[PDB]
Amino acid sequence: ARTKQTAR
Amino acid sequence: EPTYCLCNQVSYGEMIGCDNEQCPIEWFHFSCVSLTYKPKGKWYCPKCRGDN
Ligand SMILES: [Zn+2]
Ligand SMILES: [Zn+2]
Repeated sequence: ARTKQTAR
Repeated sequence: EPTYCLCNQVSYGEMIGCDNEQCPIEWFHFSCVSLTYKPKGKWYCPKCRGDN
């Protein structure tokens, strides 16, 4: 799947 | 400033993106889609996979 960690 | 998901809140924590290129929302918070771990394979949001 496509996931990301919130950054900034 | 930018908001996402069904809750229309800013980005926070881990988010998953709908594999439908034409998804209007695309990013959802894991909690809002009842997820705890990164799914394996394709993932489609409630709207795109056909949920009410
Ligand atoms: Zn959300
Ligand atoms: Zn979608």
